[PDB]
Amino acid sequence: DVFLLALGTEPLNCFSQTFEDLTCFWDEEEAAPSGTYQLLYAYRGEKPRACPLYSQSVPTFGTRYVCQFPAQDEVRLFFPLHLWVKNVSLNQTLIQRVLFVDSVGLPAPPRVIKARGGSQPGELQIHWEAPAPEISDFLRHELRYGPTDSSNATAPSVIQLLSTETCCPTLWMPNPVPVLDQPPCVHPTASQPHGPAPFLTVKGGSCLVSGLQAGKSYWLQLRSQPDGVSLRGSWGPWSFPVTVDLPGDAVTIGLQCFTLDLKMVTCQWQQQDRTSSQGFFRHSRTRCCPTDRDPTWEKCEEEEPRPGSQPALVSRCHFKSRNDSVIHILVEVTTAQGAVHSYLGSPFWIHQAVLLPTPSLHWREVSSGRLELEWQHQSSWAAQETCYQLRYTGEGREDWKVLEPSLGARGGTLELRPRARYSLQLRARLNGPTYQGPWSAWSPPARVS
Amino acid sequence: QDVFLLALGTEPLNCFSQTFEDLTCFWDEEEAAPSGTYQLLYAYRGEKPRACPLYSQSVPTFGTRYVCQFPAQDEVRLFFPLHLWVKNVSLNQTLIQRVLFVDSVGLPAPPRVIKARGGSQPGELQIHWEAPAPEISDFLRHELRYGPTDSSNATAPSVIQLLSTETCCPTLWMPVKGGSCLVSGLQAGKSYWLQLRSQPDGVSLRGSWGPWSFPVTVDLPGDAVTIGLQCFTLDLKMVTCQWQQQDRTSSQGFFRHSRTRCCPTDRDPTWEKCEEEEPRPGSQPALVSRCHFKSRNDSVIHILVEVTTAQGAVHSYLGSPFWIHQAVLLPTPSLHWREVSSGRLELEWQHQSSWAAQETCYQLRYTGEGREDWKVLEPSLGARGGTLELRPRARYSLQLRARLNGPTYQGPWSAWSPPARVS
Amino acid sequence: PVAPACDPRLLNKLLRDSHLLHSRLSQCPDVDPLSIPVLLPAVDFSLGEWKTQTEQSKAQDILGAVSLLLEGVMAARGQLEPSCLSSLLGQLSGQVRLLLGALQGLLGTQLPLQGRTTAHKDPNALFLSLQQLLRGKVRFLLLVEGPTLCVR
Ligand SMILES: *[C@@H]1O[C@H](CO)[C@@H](O[C@@H]2O[C@H](CO)[C@@H](O[C@@H]3O[C@H](CO)[C@@H](O)[C@H](O)[C@@H]3O)[C@H](O)[C@H]2NC(C)=O)[C@H](O)[C@H]1NC(C)=O
Ligand SMILES: *[C@@H]1O[C@H](CO)[C@@H](O[C@@H]2O[C@H](CO)[C@@H](O[C@@H]3O[C@H](CO)[C@@H](O)[C@H](O)[C@@H]3O)[C@H](O)[C@H]2NC(C)=O)[C@H](O)[C@H]1NC(C)=O
Ligand SMILES: *[C@@H]1O[C@H](CO)[C@@H](O)[C@H](O)[C@H]1NC(C)=O
Ligand SMILES: *[C@@H]1O[C@H](CO)[C@@H](O)[C@H](O)[C@H]1NC(C)=O
Ligand SMILES: *[C@@H]1O[C@H](CO)[C@@H](O)[C@H](O)[C@H]1NC(C)=O
Ligand SMILES: *[C@@H]1O[C@H](CO)[C@@H](O)[C@H](O)[C@H]1NC(C)=O
Ligand SMILES: *[C@H]1O[C@H](CO)[C@@H](O)[C@H](O)[C@@H]1O
Ligand SMILES: *[C@H]1O[C@H](CO)[C@@H](O)[C@H](O)[C@@H]1O
Repeated sequence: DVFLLALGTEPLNCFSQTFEDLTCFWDEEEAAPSGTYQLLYAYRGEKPRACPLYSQSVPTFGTRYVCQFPAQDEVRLFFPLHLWVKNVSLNQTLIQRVLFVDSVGLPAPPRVIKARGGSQPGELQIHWEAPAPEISDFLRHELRYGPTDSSNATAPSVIQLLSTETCCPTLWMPNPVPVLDQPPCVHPTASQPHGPAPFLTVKGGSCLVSGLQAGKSYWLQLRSQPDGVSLRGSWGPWSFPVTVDLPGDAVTIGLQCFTLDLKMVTCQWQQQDRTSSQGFFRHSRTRCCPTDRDPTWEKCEEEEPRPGSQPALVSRCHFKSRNDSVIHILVEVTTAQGAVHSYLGSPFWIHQAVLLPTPSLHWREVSSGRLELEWQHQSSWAAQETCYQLRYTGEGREDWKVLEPSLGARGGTLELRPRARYSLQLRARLNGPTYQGPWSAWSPPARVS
Repeated sequence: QDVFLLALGTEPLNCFSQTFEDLTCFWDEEEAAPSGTYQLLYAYRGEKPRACPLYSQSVPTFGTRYVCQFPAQDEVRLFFPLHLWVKNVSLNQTLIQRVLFVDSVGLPAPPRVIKARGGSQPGELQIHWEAPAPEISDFLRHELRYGPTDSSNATAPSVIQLLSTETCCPTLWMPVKGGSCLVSGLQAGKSYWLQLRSQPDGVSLRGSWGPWSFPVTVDLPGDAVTIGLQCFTLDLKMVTCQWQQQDRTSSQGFFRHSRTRCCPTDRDPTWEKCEEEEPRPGSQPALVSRCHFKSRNDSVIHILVEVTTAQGAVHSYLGSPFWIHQAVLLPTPSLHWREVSSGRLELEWQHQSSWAAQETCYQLRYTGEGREDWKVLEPSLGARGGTLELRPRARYSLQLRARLNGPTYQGPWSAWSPPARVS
Repeated sequence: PVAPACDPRLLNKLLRDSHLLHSRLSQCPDVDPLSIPVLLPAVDFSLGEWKTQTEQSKAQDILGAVSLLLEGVMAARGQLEPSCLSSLLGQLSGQVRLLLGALQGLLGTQLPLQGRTTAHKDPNALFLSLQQLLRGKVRFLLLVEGPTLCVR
């Protein structure tokens, strides 16, 4: 309720919501018959005039009297307004106040709040339409959020919203009747809609809250205050709660994705009994305030040549890539009872995901028990800068010797007991600053000695 | 370009104004005529008509045009309707009629006295201009085009809008009203030409783009990495920098620092003189220069160096900017080692300068007796030396280097420690 | 402390609302001349005189221009019978009454005198005159001189 928030520390309180309307009220514990009160008003240099008062019973605070000012010309922002409350028969000014309407604004909370999981696990994209569009240029905004499973917690975690490269408090959001083919982050910019001749559109705002823990439901609330530069006022009431279910971090299913050739990306994730899953992907150039449309996704294609190997624990999938932008990925799992869940993978550049295949491990003994290590020359564009890693142990042993040479280095060298049995294994990552590839799968172990 | 060709537009009896205290109207005709045949009459709303003194010019391969500029004898009022009639005097017939608001036509002149310089960091272009007519200077928007002078012709010149930001100021007072703006992303070391033009802002005064200015050549300084500039600071109070020498040349360096990225001044940047080392004690060959000056920890540092040839020409080079914590020249570490067994040793550090040593990024290498095959390690941020292995009691030696990469600081690579025989 | 008119978003809002209100005149069925003419302010000015007039004179003249516009608009509303056109003129009176208060919040109350006047009869002149005054002397004053007025 709005009336509660306007009372403050004054005997007589008014508030304007659109800055072209006005209502004023005062409270007393007692009650009186009709005609016993008048809320006289006048702006500087006028004959006094009467507000069309009406009365309302509120036993919580006795009796409350309310008037609504004629919106035509009786509300003026920057001129001083005199207010007199008196019993007409007794004719004594019980309450007197002088008010500038620009200083008591109570803005309505945004309507048609829509929200969805953002670009990353824990991102929360909010899109809202502002009531009273003509004043939305002059408003601050505040957000609450808290988990559904924390009724005991006095933790709204209020946060204030302000303009950044990733937050847009106000935008002339594009289209009443959009089509999904529209490029991301399109808005009329300097070509603001010139009324109903182009599309007269919601004049809303949308931006991402960050840092939430993923994979569970949140309730959300939004409110506003005039920023006080030229229009001043107090915080308005909150909007009605809306609930958003964030996707979980794909790390919980062991999602791994990579490319071996800079043109095709392979993804894999685990599975559960009585469950099935499918994969998705997308690309986007830059972070910017999203449009209202839900993110587009494209299906991934299964690896299986029908091999019969049956590694039943994992699903593996592939799709052709591009290197113009960061890549996003998504995975959904379906239960036996038909329910579905969503998991969102961490974004990466393609060059941060290059998993060059297992290396051409090569070795040559300088002497019995001392050998150099190297690689059979191939894939020089990547092999020349990748970060090899290796381990080795003796016959039947489980004690590990380890080596990690410099970026793009040869296999280096190793030592061992002369003519004693040994074996080694290696893996690599494209860590040379030309690329940023992740750990590739280990090569097969080889009894190099 | 020429103003008449931009004015020509799409309507008979064209008009234009360059300062909104002037007005010129003209029209082109297919066939010439003797003098006195036509007259230009005008009248601001609610006034009796008067005549404009015309004159004529030949049009290249198109004919002849009659032109009048509104005489200085009367004032030009902007937001005030103006009627224009051109009369055939022999017939007293109106040939073209137009209704005009002086604020509705405009071709603002390009800014005169353009000057430009190398910016604060490589690839930046400083631009300074004085308004050609200062009263309207705030009611205008400008756009900028530039291209390389070699005419390599990979592409036609790019154009950007000069919108007001923290860095670019379409309007400023200067000790004469004008503006300044900073443009970035240009290719360093190569010379550029520059052009500017402006249009009325479309809210108070309305019109279109005026003519481009004359091209001004700007010699952007090169990125100093091409001459091997490297600067470092052992401690916050002093900065040392060095750059590669050239045989037939002499050179000197200078420095500057700032807290902010405001619109730049008219006057050239006031560098502070860096001071050289003792040369003869330092290096008789002097294959690479060196310089030092006192520093601070409150600001970003910019450094510029210049070189002169034995022929007498001069070239300038601009170094990359850095925060002081990105430039910490931590000295060589106190490398420490201890063998857990013969041929297997842990590595650590002799405790000192913990305020920096506790988070720095060590790096090391080692090899055996008479060998040139390098073993390497790279542990985590602030880590101890870790461990290494070798043949029992065999000869080995090691060396290390470090950078202050722990997110408490952002320092660059320091020089290597001396190689030391540990086995 | 700081005057309300010194926020540029306020002037931009005034301009947008004025141009929206002017365009809306095309929608309602018909417009006919006012039976008795209406007095509107002197919006015309030359850049030659504007650069030499004293700042106090500019403020004193612009306040009177807005006041005379308001007086004309109130007379027009008094003359016209209840209809859509009268509602549009009321809504425009709202714009003018906002503008006058915004200007008084910065320039202070200073004794205005009338300039030259034109007794218009087309009801479109009031929207047009408001828009001309807003684009002209108002924004001219608030941009050329503004930063020196707004501090204290
Ligand atoms: C972006 O990704 C594409 C592929 O997704 C990369 O294209 C690759 O470019 C290299 C170098 O040009 C190609 O190698 C060359 O192949 C030709 C035969 O087509 C051969 O004659 C050359 O000697 C050389 O080996 C490679 O084939 C090509 N890959 C594909 C799948 O077309 C591209 O380099 C990446 N970056 C950019 C900036 O495009
Ligand atoms: C900006 O740089 C100055 C140096 O130019 C920093 O001054 C540093 O101030 C601290 C105390 O505030 C000094 O710490 C002292 O160090 C001695 C050993 O040198 C120790 O025995 C004392 O107990 C005390 O810890 C420090 O020496 C001094 N210089 C350096 C290089 O750290 C100043 O701190 C810097 N700015 C800020 C905001 O820290
Ligand atoms: C009403 O109160 C006013 C203010 O004190 C006083 O001047 C006036 O005489 C009283 N009576 C009437 C009838 O106005
Ligand atoms: C109860 O409080 C705990 C904090 O100790 C919180 O983690 C939990 O979600 C709350 N549960 C409910 C139902 O309020
Ligand atoms: C030309 O004709 C107009 C009427 O169309 C008339 O008013 C005007 O006086 C004539 N010109 C002269 C010089 O008399
Ligand atoms: C080619 O160079 C000339 C200057 O010699 C220039 O006028 C022209 O625009 C250039 N064309 C392209 C496509 O760069
Ligand atoms: C490769 O894999 C290891 C885990 O085995 C990661 O911790 C590391 O960051 C890299 O991605
Ligand atoms: C230290 O020095 C190396 C070159 O030897 C750089 O590539 C590295 O980025 C760091 O600045």
